[PDB]
Amino acid sequence: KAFKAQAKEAQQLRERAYLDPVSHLGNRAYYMSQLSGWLSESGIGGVAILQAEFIKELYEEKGYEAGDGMVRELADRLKNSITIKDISIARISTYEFGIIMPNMDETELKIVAESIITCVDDINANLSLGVVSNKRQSSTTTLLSLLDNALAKAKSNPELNYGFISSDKIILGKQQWKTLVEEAIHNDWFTFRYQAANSSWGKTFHREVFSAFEKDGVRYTANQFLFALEQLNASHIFDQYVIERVIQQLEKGELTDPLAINIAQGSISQPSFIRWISQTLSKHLSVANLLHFEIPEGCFVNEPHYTALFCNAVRNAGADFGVDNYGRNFQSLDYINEFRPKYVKLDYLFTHHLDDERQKFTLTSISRTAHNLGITTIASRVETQTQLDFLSEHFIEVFQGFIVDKAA
Ligand SMILES: [Mg+2]
Repeated sequence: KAFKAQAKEAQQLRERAYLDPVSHLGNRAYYMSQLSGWLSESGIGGVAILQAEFIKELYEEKGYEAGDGMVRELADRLKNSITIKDISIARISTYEFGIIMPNMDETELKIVAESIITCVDDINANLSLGVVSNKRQSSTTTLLSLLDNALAKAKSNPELNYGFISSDKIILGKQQWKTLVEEAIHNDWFTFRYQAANSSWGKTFHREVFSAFEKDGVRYTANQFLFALEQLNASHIFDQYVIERVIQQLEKGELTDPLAINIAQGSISQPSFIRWISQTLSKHLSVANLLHFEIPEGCFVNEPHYTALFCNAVRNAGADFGVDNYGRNFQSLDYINEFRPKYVKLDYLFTHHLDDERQKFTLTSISRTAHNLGITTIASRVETQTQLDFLSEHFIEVFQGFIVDKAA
């Protein structure tokens, strides 16, 4: 099949496999997959369960038309009223909704809770809302238990609008992360890990860079502050420091493999950064061949102008780029044709928890779309050999994760 036929097939399968037809939100499996990936990777943020009792009544009293129409109306309201980065909005039941808000503190979660209540108020007992503030990585069983208690508390005392639970640890503000990151950038406190992405034979396609730094014997990883830098607009300050450092180790002459650097969405949106990247890569043209710039899919779909500027400047200096979280935005896959990325890193959603028939088709279709263009398909966070062999039957060619990090 040609691209447009293949891409449209991939977008159809992705919609039928992970989206609720009526609400057009994520379905039950989507919510289940999103929850497991966020909890196992960071678990920092908030999760909420909205029990739209008024939708339940319409289904039992007025029929499917009334309930369906109200589900769609509330779904569009939530989808438009809660614009939070990397948020997950899913319909986990006929009248229940699950929301995942990564990297959000209790004060921001409680604001979103009143916003979800305001959505229901605009669309005329009515609801029960349970909000859980999560600080550390835990099991999906433990978090779902906390949500179940958050709901119980909202019903136990309807003197409040929503039940709130926190588990457990006084966190850091956004400006506190900035001064903390700027200090690590000041003294070169940052440590770098290189996770290899290999083919089934062990051929290293590239190594994704992971950053961390220490203070007081406490270790902070990039995903603990990357959002605060973006929300403070200062994400370019960190991405420039990483690129500078990665160029040094490349100029030590030892690393023969390309290095993948994650570029923040808020970094490419800044014209100063795209200028800074073209000057840096011009004065380090020797090692640009070993530079892979991992662009999130959000930049291609929502900032295609700056991304085209960044991609053009990157490829005219000998470097290349790839798509990170490929397919995650549930939008058009056209940009694969217009940008022709060197690789696509499939999002966690389309690679894990493939328990249903249609999920596997979506993987093959979404992967063929890039494969049939000569674009290397990569699956990350691959933790098992049986997982690797399974993904290789669905047009995944490069693998990254625990199975690669255990070998030798
Ligand atoms: Mg990445």
